[PDB]
Amino acid sequence: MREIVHIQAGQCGNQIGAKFWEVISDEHGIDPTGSYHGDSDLQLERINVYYNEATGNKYVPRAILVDLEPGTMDSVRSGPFGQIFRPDNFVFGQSGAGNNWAKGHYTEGAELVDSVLDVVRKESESCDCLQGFQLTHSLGGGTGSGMGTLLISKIREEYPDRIMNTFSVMPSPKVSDTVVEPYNATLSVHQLVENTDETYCIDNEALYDICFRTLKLTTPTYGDLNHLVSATMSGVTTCLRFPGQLNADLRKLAVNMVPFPRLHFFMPGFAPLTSRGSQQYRALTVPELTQQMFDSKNMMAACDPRHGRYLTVAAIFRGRMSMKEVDEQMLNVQNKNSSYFVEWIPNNVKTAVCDIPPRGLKMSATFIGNSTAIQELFKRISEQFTAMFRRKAFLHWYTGEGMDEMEFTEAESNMNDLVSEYQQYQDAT
Amino acid sequence: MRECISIHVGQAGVQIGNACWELYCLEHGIQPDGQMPSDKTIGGGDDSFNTFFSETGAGKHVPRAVFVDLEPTVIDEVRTGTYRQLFHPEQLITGKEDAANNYARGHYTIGKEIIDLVLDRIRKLADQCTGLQGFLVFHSFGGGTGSGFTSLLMERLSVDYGKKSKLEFSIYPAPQVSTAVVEPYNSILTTHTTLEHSDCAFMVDNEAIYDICRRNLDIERPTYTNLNRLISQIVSSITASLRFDGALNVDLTEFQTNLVPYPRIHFPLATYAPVISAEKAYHEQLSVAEITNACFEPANQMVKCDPRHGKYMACCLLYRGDVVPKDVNAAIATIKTKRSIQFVDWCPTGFKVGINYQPPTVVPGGDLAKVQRAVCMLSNTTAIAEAWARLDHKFDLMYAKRAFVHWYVGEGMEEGEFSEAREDMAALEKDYEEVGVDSV
Amino acid sequence: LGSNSQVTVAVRVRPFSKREKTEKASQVVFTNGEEITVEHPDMKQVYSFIYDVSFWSFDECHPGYASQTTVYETLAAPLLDRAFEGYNTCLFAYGQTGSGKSYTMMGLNEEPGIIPRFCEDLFAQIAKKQTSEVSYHLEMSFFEVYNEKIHDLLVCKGENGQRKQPLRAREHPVSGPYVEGLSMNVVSSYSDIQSWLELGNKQRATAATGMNDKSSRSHSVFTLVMTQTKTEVVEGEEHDHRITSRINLVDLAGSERCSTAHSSGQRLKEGVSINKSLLTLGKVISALSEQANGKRVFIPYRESTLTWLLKESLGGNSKTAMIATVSPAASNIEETLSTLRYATQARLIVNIAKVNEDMNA
Ligand SMILES: CC(=O)O[C@H]1C(=O)[C@@]2(C)[C@H]([C@H](OC(=O)c3ccccc3)[C@]3(O)C[C@H](OC(=O)[C@H](O)[C@@H](NC(=O)c4ccccc4)c4ccccc4)C(C)=C1C3(C)C)[C@]1(OC(C)=O)CO[C@@H]1C[C@@H]2O
Ligand SMILES: Nc1nc2c(ncn2[C@@H]2O[C@H](COP(=O)(O)OP(=O)(O)OP(=O)(O)O)[C@@H](O)[C@H]2O)c(=O)[nH]1
Ligand SMILES: Nc1nc2c(ncn2[C@@H]2O[C@H](COP(=O)(O)OP(=O)(O)O)[C@@H](O)[C@H]2O)c(=O)[nH]1
Ligand SMILES: Nc1ncnc2c1ncn2[C@@H]1O[C@H](COP(=O)(O)OP(=O)(O)O)[C@@H](O)[C@H]1O
Ligand SMILES: [Mg+2]
Ligand SMILES: [Mg+2]
Repeated sequence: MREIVHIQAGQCGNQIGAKFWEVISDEHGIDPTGSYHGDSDLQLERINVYYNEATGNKYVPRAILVDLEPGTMDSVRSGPFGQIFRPDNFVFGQSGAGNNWAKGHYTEGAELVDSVLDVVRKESESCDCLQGFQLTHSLGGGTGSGMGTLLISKIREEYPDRIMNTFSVMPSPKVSDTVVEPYNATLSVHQLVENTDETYCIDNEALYDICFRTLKLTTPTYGDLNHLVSATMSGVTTCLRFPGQLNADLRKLAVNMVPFPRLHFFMPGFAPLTSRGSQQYRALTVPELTQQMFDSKNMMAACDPRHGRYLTVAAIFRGRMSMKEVDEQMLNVQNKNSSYFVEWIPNNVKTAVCDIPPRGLKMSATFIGNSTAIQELFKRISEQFTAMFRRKAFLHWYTGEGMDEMEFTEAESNMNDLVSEYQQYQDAT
Repeated sequence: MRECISIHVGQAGVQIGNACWELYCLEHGIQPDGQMPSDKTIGGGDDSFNTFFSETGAGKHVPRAVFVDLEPTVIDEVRTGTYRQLFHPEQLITGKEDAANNYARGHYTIGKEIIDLVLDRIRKLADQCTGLQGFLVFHSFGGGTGSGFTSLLMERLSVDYGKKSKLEFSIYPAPQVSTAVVEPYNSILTTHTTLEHSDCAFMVDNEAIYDICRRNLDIERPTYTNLNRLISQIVSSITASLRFDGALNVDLTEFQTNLVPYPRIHFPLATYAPVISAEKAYHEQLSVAEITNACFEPANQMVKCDPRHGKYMACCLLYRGDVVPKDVNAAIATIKTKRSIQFVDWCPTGFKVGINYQPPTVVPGGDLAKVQRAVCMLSNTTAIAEAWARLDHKFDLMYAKRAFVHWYVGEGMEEGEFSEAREDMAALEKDYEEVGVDSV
Repeated sequence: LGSNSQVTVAVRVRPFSKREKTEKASQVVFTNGEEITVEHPDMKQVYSFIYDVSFWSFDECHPGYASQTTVYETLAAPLLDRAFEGYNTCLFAYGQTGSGKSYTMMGLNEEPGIIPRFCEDLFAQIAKKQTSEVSYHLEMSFFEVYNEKIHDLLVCKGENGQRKQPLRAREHPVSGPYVEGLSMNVVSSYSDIQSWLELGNKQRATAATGMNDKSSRSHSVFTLVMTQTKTEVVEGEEHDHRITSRINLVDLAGSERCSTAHSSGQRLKEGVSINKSLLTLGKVISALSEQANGKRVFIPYRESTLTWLLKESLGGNSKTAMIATVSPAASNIEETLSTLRYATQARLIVNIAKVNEDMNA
């Protein structure tokens, strides 16, 4: 069957992974110790999309962590859902990259990528078939960006015909999660545009605004941001793990959302989000979801879609529902806001449906969107890059660890060319 | 013992097949367990007819259906549902590597690993035949399996068998509604490949059936169960004369004749008029003069193409129930005297007829009503060209920037093939234009 | 950003093949002079195409028989002349498997193409200018693309079951893209150039297919960097002026319909890899043709490595020739039409070739 191989490169990847496991398990019924404790049968049928069997109806996860520092691994081990992992998949080191891509792609990562790829081989060759990988990393660092990009490169050199989907976090515009962001982000985009099949863009400010505006949370921890991110990671694979009327694997979304290869950077979204008090006043029907999904607030990409045009959009629903409603609603959404879509893609929407909904919502959904509004996110990075490269503000720490000055100009040119590729269609022809 | 072989390819095919075999089972009394309490109850009988079903010494009647697919999310609902003790376990699921909604994967790369098994199964279901009559594919344009696997299968079956009917059902893509943004490519390609090998292709369109279910049965929130039940009633109406006693019986070789004039123009449209709930089951007489005049209404077709934008070219009307052959002739006559229904000057007849005595069944907890008589009309008309042109225009808007072509190329497809399919499908539009110019 | 220029295009028909004679194939191509015409066998429609140059090799007896010693003096000689004038030059092929695009450039041992004649005219024309005022220097390179991976052709592999060193590309800020680890060897006499080309032809990947028994399943590029140091008016030491030039000769591969030319395994994979490379270059030509019409258009070179290492040749600073090899077969009719279509779409490209000299004084 189809089998996803998870990887967690860095602190953000590890936290999102833990929350996602703590999301998929309560969906399939697995407990922290590894045993099955459920009510239905459709859970154990397609459990091999993420899990493996050990001995006694125990179910261990197919997660492969990596982190140059030792703290996050111990945090994930001593946590609630830590006794279920495979301890030999913990592949860490010491002396972290130090917010330096150079110290996470050439010098330190070169010593441990071999071990991580050994675990990847061991876990993949066990599988009957293979549908792709699923990484989680955060631009703005050296472990995540560097190590994950190197791993994507080596996998796509080894296993090319599969999907190296990754739910990358991008840096926020206003606040700076780290000082030297544009170098690492531009280099990661240089090493991702040409070595991927799909990719998702998450931003922290959009999630803060989602937490403050819809969910009405005044003190959101990182766990809430992550709990708002594992949702769509479930929604993507809901049509593999569960049955439905209209199925859609990752490859179907890839064929239908990436018209040209480089333009695979997307905007995710969840549908039914509301406060613990304003849930008894809202109607849990389909058009409320469809207008809560296309709004410029739910999108985690920190880029308003109204400033561009949706090249493609994809909607994975989960619930007992009527397909007439979904199809007619997408048609009228295309007809109303026609200027925010294209004309040379006649139908610019993909639908997909499951039948086994989430743990407590009778009707859930998930949204993906390729729009030209994401060129702003890279325009910003390139402007910062020029401002900090025109007189070499922080560059000497990258050269000393084995790099040169030409890779930077290469990454800048590629990012700008991609911005131009999106801007060619941002303008009505 | 004359036999027809059903083949179902994809999610839509399997769902229509489930809805079809539910209807067959509730008709003959043959049950999910394969056992029929009709031969061993009164003292004899042939109720489970061996044209679509089979027989085993233990009373188990295994049907004649492969239910092909390349994703186990669908067939496992059969294998772990109600109708698991009925079919043959050789359902030919792959379990691996869905086509991802391209034609090149389900014709070159993943299809070739699976087609030989399906052909062997068809041969094994056709060697115990003392002379079959034809095949029936249930494929869906707007996919990888329905577009590519059907092409490969009708290409291989035009080599081994050859002189046998290879009819098909097809979910025609709606012009506005669609659940895929890569469907026109596959549609034109399949119409390039499933043209010189097939005989007739009955088309349907989910939008028109949504509209009629809204307008007549008063459902505002329909799902594909109710759609597939209508299509199941249609495929029962077109497969009853072999399966039941009648007066003016139609065989499967008679669709190729009275409906496919030219060897390429074989894209007709189905219609089933008495779609009325139990509430409207009363207040209506439901005679032939009402039915046959409803089947020709533009707002009761199954494709979203207005018949008034073109001339009718052929029609096959197949009835069920208490039909006395004078209301049928009178209905055809008063339909001929109308100025809207416009025929061409080389087919004045255009009114094939078929009658049968067994009324239609009804599924419990369903949507339709118990009507003593039913009708199913299949029309070959010249309006379809417009719809084709729409898809063709889409092909010209998306191919002119080489969109999505790497995906089809990555599975070995050769862009020249796309241009060839385009030029082939344009000549068919020119043919639909030729068959409207009246004789000099 | 100097002088304007236009892309040269030339067409070449091959004679019948064995597979075509066995199948009783007709002649669906004819010349009305300098033009080209195609008649579909069913007699439903005609097409005509006009180019700057046309050739003919259907039979040795017709008039206007353009042979190997003719296509050179019609197409390649201007490239060498403009190279001596300073400009850069490219000549690249296009066509279908079996069309004759590794016969017009490389040739046979008794029917040389452009490559074994270009670098001979070079030396026949340099001997007339071997005086002490202009001193020449020539470096060569010969590289290959296979399964979207770069490889070097003139390198002695170590003894092992698999030794084909993968290499990488890199973008230079000023000049343009280029290859790393490139064996930019030196050449002084034809006796070395012929030997290097022999080693290359041996190392280039080959296999048998239905449409060609000796099919080349890789994209080959042959680069010559020429530099002439010259003396001019100066206040001190002489020999300070320098004129540089690059000469690229590019042999591409064919679409290779995987059904007719039946094959499975590695051959199918490199054929689809070859297909993707051919699929981006048509997009690039369609995007560069729309530059002259006045529309804003993106020119994607990065979707394939061949276009990535040939940005300077399509656009950039290089006078470029396109040799389109076609077939007269009636079965291979749509692919020939596609080749001619891309040719007439490639004529409209306008590039800016500038004399490139660094005084260094
Ligand atoms: C009656 C009812 O509606 O209870 C809801 C509820 O009130 C709300 C607040 C739930 C609640 O969601 C949150 O509290 C929340 C907090 C921060 C960030 C994001 C969410 C809920 O926690 C979420 C939870 O839903 C789930 O459990 C889903 O399965 C969700 N599960 C988890 O993520 C999860 C994580 C850790 C442990 C257990 C479950 C999920 C979503 C997608 C895919 C898989 C699982 C349920 C029923 C509710 C509560 C509990 C209040 C909502 O959940 C989601 C993911 O949308 C928020 O909006 C929906 C519906 C309601 O607004
Ligand atoms: N009538 C009807 N049509 C359906 C049904 N389910 C899906 N479809 C149609 O199927 C099309 C896309 O799915 P398919 O073409 O069937 O895809 P497939 O044949 O399952 O092949 P895959 O790509 O592997 O999914 C859509 O355009 C739908 O209109 C159904 O239950 N009934
Ligand atoms: N969105 C999100 N971001 C996080 C989370 N946890 C940490 N981060 C951010 O991730 C950024 C990068 O950290 P990281 O690259 O892992 O540090 P490293 O270990 O030195 O490589 C930090 O600046 C944090 O602010 C999380 O749960 N969600
Ligand atoms: N002008 C020509 N005259 C005679 N034979 C030719 C001519 N052009 C090509 N051929 C024949 O065609 C073949 C060359 O095709 P080729 O270019 O090698 O295919 P590909 O480029 O697809 O590898 C050779 O076998 C050669 O004999
Ligand atoms: Mg499917
Ligand atoms: Mg060749």
